[PDB]
Amino acid sequence: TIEEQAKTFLDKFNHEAEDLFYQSSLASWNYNTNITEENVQNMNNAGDKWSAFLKEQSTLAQMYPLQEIQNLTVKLQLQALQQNGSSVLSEDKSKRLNTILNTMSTIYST
Amino acid sequence: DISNSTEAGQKLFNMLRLGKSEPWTLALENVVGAKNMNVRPLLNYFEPLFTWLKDQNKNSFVGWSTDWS
Amino acid sequence: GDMWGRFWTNLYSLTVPFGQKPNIDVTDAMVDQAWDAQRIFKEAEKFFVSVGLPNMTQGFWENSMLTDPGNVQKAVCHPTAWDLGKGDFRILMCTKVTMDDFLTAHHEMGHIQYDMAYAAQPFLLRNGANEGFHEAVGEIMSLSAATPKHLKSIGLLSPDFQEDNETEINFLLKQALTIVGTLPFTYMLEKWRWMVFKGEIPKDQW
Ligand SMILES: *[C@@H]1O[C@H](CO)[C@@H](O[C@@H]2O[C@H](CO)[C@@H](O)[C@H](O)[C@H]2NC(C)=O)[C@H](O)[C@H]1NC(C)=O
Ligand SMILES: *[C@@H]1O[C@H](CO)[C@@H](O[C@@H]2O[C@H](CO)[C@@H](O)[C@H](O)[C@H]2NC(C)=O)[C@H](O)[C@H]1NC(C)=O
Ligand SMILES: *[C@@H]1O[C@H](CO)[C@@H](O[C@@H]2O[C@H](CO)[C@@H](O)[C@H](O)[C@H]2NC(C)=O)[C@H](O)[C@H]1NC(C)=O
Ligand SMILES: *[C@@H]1O[C@H](CO)[C@@H](O[C@@H]2O[C@H](CO)[C@@H](O)[C@H](O)[C@H]2NC(C)=O)[C@H](O)[C@H]1NC(C)=O
Ligand SMILES: *[C@@H]1O[C@H](CO)[C@@H](O[C@@H]2O[C@H](CO)[C@@H](O)[C@H](O)[C@H]2NC(C)=O)[C@H](O)[C@H]1NC(C)=O
Ligand SMILES: *[C@@H]1O[C@H](CO)[C@@H](O)[C@H](O)[C@H]1NC(C)=O
Ligand SMILES: [Zn+2]
Repeated sequence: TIEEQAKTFLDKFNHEAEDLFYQSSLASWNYNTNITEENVQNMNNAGDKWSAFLKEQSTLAQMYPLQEIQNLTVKLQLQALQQNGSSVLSEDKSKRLNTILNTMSTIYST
Repeated sequence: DISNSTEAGQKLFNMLRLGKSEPWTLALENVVGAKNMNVRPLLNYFEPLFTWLKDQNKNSFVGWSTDWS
Repeated sequence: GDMWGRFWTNLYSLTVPFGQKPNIDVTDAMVDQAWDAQRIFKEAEKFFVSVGLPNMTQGFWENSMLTDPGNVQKAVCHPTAWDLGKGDFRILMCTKVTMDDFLTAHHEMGHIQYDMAYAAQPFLLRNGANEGFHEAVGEIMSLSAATPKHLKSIGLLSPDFQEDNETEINFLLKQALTIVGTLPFTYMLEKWRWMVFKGEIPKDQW
């Protein structure tokens, strides 16, 4: 029933994904339309609150192995979470990387 | 200009409402009939300019030498 | 033209084929008919509905930024579309009654008409079929609204107006400076990066 599992899991994921995504996008809408420092922090709050949900759900989804699913429309969503991203790095390295990326952008900007 | 032409809306509305639920090659085919990026239609667009240019560059050297500096 | 050579657009003034025949602009026939930043986004919607795609939604007309506030209330005026989810969409752009904004209106309603179509898919299946599909629909929307056969119909471009085969070259060359002129640059720049990332270029020959 591995497939059924992978399914029920997605069903549960969808709702929360949607609602947190709303609350995260509305924030940036209000920020960009109404530039006000009283908005920046609210936007960041909703934003990283959503972003954390993704890490949680992804690591929660490494269980279901790919090569059993044939209902390709769920094999397609699962592939989109299981991406380990840059978290696969160590920690010293992974925070050296972000420092490099932030330095290269500031130089160009200023 | 595709306006006022409903049968040009179908050929488009069938590719849109797939999002990412299908391979992009199957989506392409639902509009164009092929499965790969093609450079022929980009050359039909600039045809009346290609003719005019081939006529304007009679007395010039089409190309370049990679040593002058 | 510019700092890197991505687009050759700014070389237009030096290479216009027929400098005398002026381009087609309607920035002026628009003000004479009192065209505000709502007549525009109604013309766009009418264009799309004429093709067969559906109307806009109420929440689109209510909570949009179809014109800059300009008072103490500030914003960031880079035009864009928003798909906040749950079934509301909205455009944010500070539109000046012009022509280049009469095109960006169609460009952005293009994205919005894309999003409204696949909003019946599971949350992770909401995107273009790949990365290059999304902005390639906005383009063909704006590409087909700048044609005199259409301006001459929506009301601008007074009817007895013949286009001559020299304005057409004036137009196609202005395009080729932006479309074709940037293809070798894009290809060369990605070739270089693809080769650098696989060690096929030692670190002393970059
Ligand atoms: C832009 O944002 C400010 C706050 O960042 C909004 O100010 C609020 O206005 C409402 C009434 O409209 C008050 O009840 C709140 O107390 C205000 N908040 C603060 C922090 O002063 C302002 O209304 C926003 N502008 C728009 C057009 O929505
Ligand atoms: C893959 O699984 C999904 C279930 O998540 C199937 O989609 C369901 O299909 C039935 C029958 O058409 C509908 O009644 C359901 O409403 C669908 N699910 C949802 C969430 O709408 C899908 O059909 C399966 N794949 C295949 C090829 O059958
Ligand atoms: C994603 O990263 C994990 C490492 O955190 C990879 O390794 C698996 O980790 C899980 C724990 O979450 C273990 O139960 C598995 O045994 C690990 N794999 C193996 C082969 O032992 C995981 O493989 C990575 N997945 C993808 C798709 O990149
Ligand atoms: C699309 O078709 C409609 C109707 O076939 C056109 O509307 C007509 O336009 C002409 C000239 O602008 C007018 O004389 C008619 O009175 C219009 N009829 C209606 C019912 O509005 C429209 O112009 C067409 N659009 C394009 C771009 O060709
Ligand atoms: C636009 O079309 C006209 C006629 O269709 C072209 O004018 C003629 O072009 C031929 C081709 O060499 C000449 O032999 C004739 O002398 C031209 N006629 C006149 C009255 O000058 C014209 O060349 C075309 N323009 C462009 C840019 O293609
Ligand atoms: C689009 O909206 C207009 C409102 O002006 C309405 O009259 C028209 O019927 C709508 N189009 C369709 C296809 O329902
Ligand atoms: Zn766009």
